[PDB]
Amino acid sequence: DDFLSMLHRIGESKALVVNIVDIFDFNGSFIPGLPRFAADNPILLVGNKADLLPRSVKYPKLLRWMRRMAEELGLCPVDVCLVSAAKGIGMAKVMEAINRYREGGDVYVVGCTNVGKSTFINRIIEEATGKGNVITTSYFPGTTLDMIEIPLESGATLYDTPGIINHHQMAHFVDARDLKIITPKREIHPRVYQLNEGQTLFFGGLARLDYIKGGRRSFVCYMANELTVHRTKLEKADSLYANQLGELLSPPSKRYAAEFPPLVPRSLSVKERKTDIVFSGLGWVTCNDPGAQLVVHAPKGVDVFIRQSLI
Ligand SMILES: Nc1nc2c(ncn2[C@@H]2O[C@H](COP(=O)(O)OP(=O)(O)O)[C@@H](O)[C@H]2O)c(=O)[nH]1
Repeated sequence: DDFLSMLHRIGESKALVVNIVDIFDFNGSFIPGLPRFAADNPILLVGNKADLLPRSVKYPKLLRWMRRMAEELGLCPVDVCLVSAAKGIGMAKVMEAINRYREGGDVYVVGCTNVGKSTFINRIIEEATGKGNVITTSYFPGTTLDMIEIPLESGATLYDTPGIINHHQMAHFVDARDLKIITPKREIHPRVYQLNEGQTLFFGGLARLDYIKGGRRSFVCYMANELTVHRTKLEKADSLYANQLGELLSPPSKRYAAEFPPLVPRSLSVKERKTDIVFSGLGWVTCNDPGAQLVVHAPKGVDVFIRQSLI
């Protein structure tokens, strides 16, 4: 309930809210309680990890997709930015945007864990320090909640809010060791798979895609290249998953195959051309033709859905 008092207090201020989310796991970056408490606050939506994006991705598409993805969740951002907190790409633009939309007031940086908030905030801390400012760590009116105060010119202050607010993203179902693998080191390379009806693709042991009906088709997989992919006929998919989970089908490692949540199936009918079958926290597979009939599996809570291709 400390996060609530915090969310309520920043709501009173009417100050600019910088909400940073992971573009590969937007659903796992949503903060249900944000627009409920921040209706009057102008919010800047920042999509981190843009450096892992395949060069074939068109920014305007992603831009419009995330605004639309946010719009759908009661969250109506004043603007949207794409940055790579790790590579410093797009950081200059996001700073100009922050100075513009805050006008003269403060700014609160909000976001769930594993989104890149600390890396993003570290770049600001480094710049502010180079300008002679003093950065302070203290308590946001709650207690357990640590906050970082970063002085902006003339009285105003940028505040880093508890990076916490963990939720139900793919990252939380994987232990530290295998999370490294799910996490890409560099830009994502396409992997083309020509599938026939009655075939299945396992992405590690984390998610599954069944090609139910539709004729020979090319699926282009866009996920962490360390993530091993396995293909088998639909009719043996369940038997394989029961015996190879933790072994051939990993992550998850055999260690915590007694933690791994059941994969929940969902039916999907691809009616439009050039679409992305999005697997939250993992990436997506692109179907360049319509008609596809599929069944997708992923842990409960992690969203799998289709959108107009970003490619
Ligand atoms: N590829 C890439 N990785 C990033 C980026 N920003 C953060 N990360 C990763 O996110 C991890 C840190 O997350 P932090 O620990 O920054 O997340 P936070 O605790 O919610 O603030 C690091 O291990 C980075 O590898 C980015 O812009 N690009």
